[PDB]
Amino acid sequence: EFDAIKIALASPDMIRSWSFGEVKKPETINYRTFKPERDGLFCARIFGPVKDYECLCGKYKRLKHRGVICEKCGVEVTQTKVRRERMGHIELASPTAHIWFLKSLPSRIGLLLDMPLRDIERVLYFESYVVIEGGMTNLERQQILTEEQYLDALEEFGDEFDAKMGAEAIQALLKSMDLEQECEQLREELNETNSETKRKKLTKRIKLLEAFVQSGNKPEWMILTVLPVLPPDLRPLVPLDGGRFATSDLNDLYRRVINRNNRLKRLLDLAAPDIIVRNEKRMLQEAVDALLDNGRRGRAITGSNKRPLKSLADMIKGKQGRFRQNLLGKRVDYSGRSVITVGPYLRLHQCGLPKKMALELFKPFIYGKLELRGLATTIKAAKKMVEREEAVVWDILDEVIREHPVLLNRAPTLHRLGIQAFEPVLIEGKAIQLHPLVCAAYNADFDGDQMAVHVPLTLEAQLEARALMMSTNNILSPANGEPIIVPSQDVVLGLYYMTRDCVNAKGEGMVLTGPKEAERLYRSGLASLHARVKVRITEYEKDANGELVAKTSLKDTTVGRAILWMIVPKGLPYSIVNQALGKKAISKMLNTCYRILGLKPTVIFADQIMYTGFAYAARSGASVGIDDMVIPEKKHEIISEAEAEVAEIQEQFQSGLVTAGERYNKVIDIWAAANDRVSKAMMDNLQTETVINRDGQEEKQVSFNSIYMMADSGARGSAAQIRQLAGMRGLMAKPDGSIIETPITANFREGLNVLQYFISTHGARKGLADTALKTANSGYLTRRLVDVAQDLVVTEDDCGTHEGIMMTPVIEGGDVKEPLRDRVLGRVTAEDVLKPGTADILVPRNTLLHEQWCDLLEENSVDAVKVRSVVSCDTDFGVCAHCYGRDLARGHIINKGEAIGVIAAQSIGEPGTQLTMRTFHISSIQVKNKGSIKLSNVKSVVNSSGKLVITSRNTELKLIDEFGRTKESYKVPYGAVLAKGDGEQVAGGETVANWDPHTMPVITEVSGFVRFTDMIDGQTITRQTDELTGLSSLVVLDSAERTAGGKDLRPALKIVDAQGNDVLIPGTDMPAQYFLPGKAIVQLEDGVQISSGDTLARIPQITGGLPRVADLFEARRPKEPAILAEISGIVSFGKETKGKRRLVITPVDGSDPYEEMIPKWRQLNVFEGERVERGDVISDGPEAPHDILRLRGVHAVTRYIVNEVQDVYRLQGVKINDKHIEVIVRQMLRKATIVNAGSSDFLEGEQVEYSRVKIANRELEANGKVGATYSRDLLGITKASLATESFISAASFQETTRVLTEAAVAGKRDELRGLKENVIVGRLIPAGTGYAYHQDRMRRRAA
Amino acid sequence: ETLRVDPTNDRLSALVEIYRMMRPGEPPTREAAESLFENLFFSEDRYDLS
Amino acid sequence: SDEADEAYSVTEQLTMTGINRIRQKINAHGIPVYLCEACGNPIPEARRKIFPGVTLCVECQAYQERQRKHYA
Amino acid sequence: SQLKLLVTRGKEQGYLTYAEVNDHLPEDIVDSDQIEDIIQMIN
Amino acid sequence: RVTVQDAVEKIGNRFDLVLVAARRARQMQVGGKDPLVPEENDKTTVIALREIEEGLINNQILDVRERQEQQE
Ligand SMILES: [Mg+2]
Ligand SMILES: [Zn+2]
Ligand SMILES: [Zn+2]
Ligand SMILES: [Zn+2]
Repeated sequence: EFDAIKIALASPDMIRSWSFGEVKKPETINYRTFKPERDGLFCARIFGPVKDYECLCGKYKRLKHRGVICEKCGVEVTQTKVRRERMGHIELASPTAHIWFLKSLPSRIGLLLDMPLRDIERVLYFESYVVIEGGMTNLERQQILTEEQYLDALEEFGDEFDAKMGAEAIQALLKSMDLEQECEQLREELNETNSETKRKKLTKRIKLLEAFVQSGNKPEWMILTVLPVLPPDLRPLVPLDGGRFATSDLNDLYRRVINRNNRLKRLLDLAAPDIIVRNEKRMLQEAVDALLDNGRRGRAITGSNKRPLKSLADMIKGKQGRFRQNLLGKRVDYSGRSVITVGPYLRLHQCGLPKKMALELFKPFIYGKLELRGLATTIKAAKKMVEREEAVVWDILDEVIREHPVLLNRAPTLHRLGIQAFEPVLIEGKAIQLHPLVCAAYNADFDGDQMAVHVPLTLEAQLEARALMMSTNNILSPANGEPIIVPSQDVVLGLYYMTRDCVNAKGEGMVLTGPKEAERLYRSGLASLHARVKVRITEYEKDANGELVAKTSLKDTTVGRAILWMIVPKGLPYSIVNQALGKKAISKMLNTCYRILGLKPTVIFADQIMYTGFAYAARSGASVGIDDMVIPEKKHEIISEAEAEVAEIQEQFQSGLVTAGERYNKVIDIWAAANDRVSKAMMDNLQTETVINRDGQEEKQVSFNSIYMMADSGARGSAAQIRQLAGMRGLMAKPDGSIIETPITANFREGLNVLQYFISTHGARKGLADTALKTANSGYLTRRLVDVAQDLVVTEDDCGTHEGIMMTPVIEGGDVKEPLRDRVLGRVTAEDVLKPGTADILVPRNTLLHEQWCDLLEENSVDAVKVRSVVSCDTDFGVCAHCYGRDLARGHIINKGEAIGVIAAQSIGEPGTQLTMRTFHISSIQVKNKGSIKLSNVKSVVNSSGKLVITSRNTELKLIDEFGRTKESYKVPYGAVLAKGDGEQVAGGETVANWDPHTMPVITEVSGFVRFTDMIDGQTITRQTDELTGLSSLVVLDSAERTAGGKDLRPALKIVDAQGNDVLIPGTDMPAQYFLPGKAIVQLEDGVQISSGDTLARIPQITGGLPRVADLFEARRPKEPAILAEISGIVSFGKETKGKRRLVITPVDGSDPYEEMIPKWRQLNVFEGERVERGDVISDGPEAPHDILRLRGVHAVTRYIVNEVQDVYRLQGVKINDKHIEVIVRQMLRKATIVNAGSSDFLEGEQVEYSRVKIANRELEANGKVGATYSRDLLGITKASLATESFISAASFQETTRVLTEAAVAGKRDELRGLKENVIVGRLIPAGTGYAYHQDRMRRRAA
Repeated sequence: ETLRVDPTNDRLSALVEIYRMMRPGEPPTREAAESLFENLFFSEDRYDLS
Repeated sequence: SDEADEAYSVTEQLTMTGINRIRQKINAHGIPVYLCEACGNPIPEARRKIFPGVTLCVECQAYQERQRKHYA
Repeated sequence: SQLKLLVTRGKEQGYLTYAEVNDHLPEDIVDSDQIEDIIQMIN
Repeated sequence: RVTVQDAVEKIGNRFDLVLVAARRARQMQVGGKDPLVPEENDKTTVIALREIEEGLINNQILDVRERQEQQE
């Protein structure tokens, strides 16, 4: 209907154009009749009638007079709702500066006039006079003239001298300023002023100037002269009870402006002295500031309430403002709430709606269906009938309710499974009954949560409910595709109890024809629920052309596993229920049923699992008692043993052998080891009971103790709480982080005495405070990630890129923490993946790697798969459907129009709230496996004694078996003592490297004589005389206490011939001298026989939490950034200690401008003659992420972040598919800086949206001209969200005044195109089912 | 080492820094600074400790 | 999750993190150094019987603790 | 220059207390209106 | 109807399914039609998915039928 929203500056003629009159009196109403006045603040001639189609006078009160204007009071007969939209104006008697355009911090008026803010705020409050086109009378235009200076400079000059003060001065400055004339002269001086600050200020001003000409606004419109008043229905005067009233504070601010303008009108009618009119104009200007923004000038004036008033800026800006609190967070008809109960008779797709709530919610539906069937004639008759709730309106309502979903929603809606649609089943009572499987998807328990239920009215929203939001359509977690409808606690106790064997149960060793015979035997009481029998099992396998090949065998199972086999569908084997079936086993069983059979049999299977689990958990009779906590009998001995140990260390601290700090450390360690001992004793006492038998002998078995049966099944809780029940409680913490050294030797099956109970409350109170403080900040990160990723929607089917990250699992040292089948599943192959024979294509290209393909490439032992990633997608304002991958909440490939930015924001935020809200930090190589060693950067030398020491820098270790995949991955030190040779497959149990951090040698390449030239002790070395053996040591110094005669000069480690001829470098015509950085332990002599690789100069020696994923996305610069090798080439040092060392990497074929200001406190990894390429390590520690993007590719900060963020998630144990961090990163670094502006239409120092760069460079290379190159920039997720395109969207999460002033002066437009834009505006989103509507409207524009 | 930084050395210039910490800008008179300070911690009508 | 189970996870993270941060400061296995690393004093043999790997003596470590009591 | 060191110290540590601004105000200004205008300027 | 799985695979897109079934349910509810699949006392938006399930309503079949309704 409007298609775009355009912002500008209001013309004074336009302000009078909106107006329907002028407000002249500050009266609001009549005070007696409560009537609107003749020309007051709540006027009726201006804004309209108080009653619908009725004059204020009373004459033309008839509905026949609609549209006429009465002659007695001047009102127009219209609706009274027209005074919701009618403005008036206030013609101010003096001009007055808009405080939005002055006291903004860029201060558009100040930046425009080429005068600082102190200038204009001095002139505006009547201090200084200002020259406006001052002729040629010895002056400067735009100059401050203070009052006495203006007076004595008016002397000797009969010219009228053109010096005003106040907003008349600034208005005549803004009018007489030609913008384009100044643009041409500014570009003229820009032709001749290539400096840094000068050119920076000139282009910085010329940006706002070129925007101001191309916008169409006038600079004199920033100085206000006529003031718009709001409609009276937006600052109402509602009559409350008892004669009392209630107004808005804008009434007081408009009353202040009307008062001061009327009084200034009189004071300029009266030819008053100038000081009181100066004070009146300054007061009226202050009143306009308090009206438009009460507090940007200072201070925010309070009325008869001691809070500040809410102004117009405060009515758009703020948490309670219309932009935040009323454009999205808004109450909703056809909605209600009540508490949740279980009611597990339900299916997965129904909720239990109460009957009074369904009578209330579905009222117009009931009326239409009740009068369509004609049991009432009038809608008044329908109203009286269903108010009476007769015996027929329940039949009509259960007809209405049949297939009509209700959106059940619980309040902390962290992700999209907080809203699901359920078919309503009418129950009595007043509580919503809710299927027990989805309680883990809402995080909704039954200690009194209430679920809000909405109704979808339209057929489009009914079908959106049924097709997306039905609880059976969403059974995979959208974070990682595992099922979220995992059976949680009673179902897993039932499924664990029926399927866990007993050694001698009733009915042992029988042979049954199948599960029917097993249920018949159990239900008649002839066999126990778990007795090892031989059941005949028909298990179907679709290991053919979707066949379901059947096969019947004779399995060795228990009775209850056979009974549970009946609810299994066909495609699953029997070995999935032939086990204990704890919690993870039911998760894997439902996952197997989904991966094999699809969506519907998983829903029927999960329902039958829930029914069977509740039923056999009921028939379990699984109680809990006081004899289900068996206290270990050795607990007294371990407690007495630890008390004897801490008595001994108390003695040896009384003897002064150890201090109190080590004594506290020793007793903490002793009591913690004793607590582990007691827990081990009780956990071994609990998990093995003695049962007897088929033959009457003693036979251990896993105990049926109900507390062990709850802990081991994964029903509720784990062995730590069983430690606090039977074993000892342990050492208790403190809010200081410290540990109370007197532990709690008691437990909860015994009691706690008063001291231990007072000790426990520090840790428990700190835990509950941190819980209840975290829930007040639940989705702050989800909000901060939907701001950055609002407008990312899948728009393309296949953009067709060839790039992408190449995915390899996390082998950190030994094991692999997360394999390849976790990552490469669901992603799209960016290339053709060949076999390890490098001969045949395994998966072609553009393929959805499902579990069959990933099973195939894991059978083929493939290791280096290049997936299609989101950060390398070739489409604009969106991703393609293949560069994302698959949906993960459905298992299919993604659809066109899924809002994956919001989905990934939620799938980082909702698993992210399971992380800790406070942060927490925590010889020879252990060679275990055998195989072949692979080395990259491998340049090793032989030694004489057979050992090896590697002289290349980054030769890190890779062990391969005969499978292709990496086995042992480690960093080899620079010259550690290897027993590893080269390439030869070794056996495990033999050290490959004997490292020592005291050992970093400068081991030679060739053998020879290390004679020393340019070597003077005293100004280059220290006098090191090792009395230890009596050796000649020359340990070189830093730039600390040597002379400056040998500071820049370096001592030579020159290895020469037996005669003394300078041996060459193999490959390089330079000499053999290895000049040394600081602190090298040298044992050498001039002329000693040493071999190649001799130890000449040895050098001496995981955070978790939600704040880490806060700081990983904000992309902080760490205080110890590991500096890099900025450019490829061999290295040299630089200037010694002007505060910092320099270091000139010199490329052998390129220029070397980089002598980097390296502090001497961060010691070199490298030697100063050691060739390192670009993107290579210099310092040691946390690598800064911006340096990864500048130096290495965009797949190296993509691989850095989504491995560093997942190192926080996998540390706690929370799994998440790494699509979700990649669409946030893809929206993070969508800024490029220009460096070669070329024939492209951008400046040099220009940061712009990258996908506008990549399309101009697409088109300006599509001509016969050449396009720009760009250096990618990466920003924080509070700063990437700042540079949005929209201004309606940007004013909802950023500060509105700085946004709306920046938007107005640019004359900006908003073609809407965004999720938050159209949600505010009231249209369909451009994401979901409203993508095609934004096709249907982007069809009609290319008409 | 806090005497090694302390620019004042006797009580007349000591009340100067105290009066210019309380009320800046004004020239500290020899009675105006001292009558502010002695009434600040040692007089019942300003410094009440219960 | 009953609002006193997330309390339980926070409290167990507190106790386990603090106790591991203490037990990492026990320096269990080491070398018999026989001489302190800031004084060169002979560390008595019962002290190495208590702690294997004390590079500091008793009272120089006591001075280290007293210096580290505040920070810096 | 002292208020410039206040700007640099605030952006160098990420926060400002009342003690740090009150130690980095000049010597010439007295009353509390202008100094909390300066607090808004830095705020 | 419980799940729209056959319906979303018979169209190929989940949101255009919602739009097509919404158009068909509008024709069946207020447009004036008859159900193509027999309605087993279903609401109007379940008949639309059971017409999409049997291949009887897609976008082009609905559009050529709109052509035929204009043809008279
Ligand atoms: Mg609860
Ligand atoms: Zn009238
Ligand atoms: Zn793509
Ligand atoms: Zn010592």
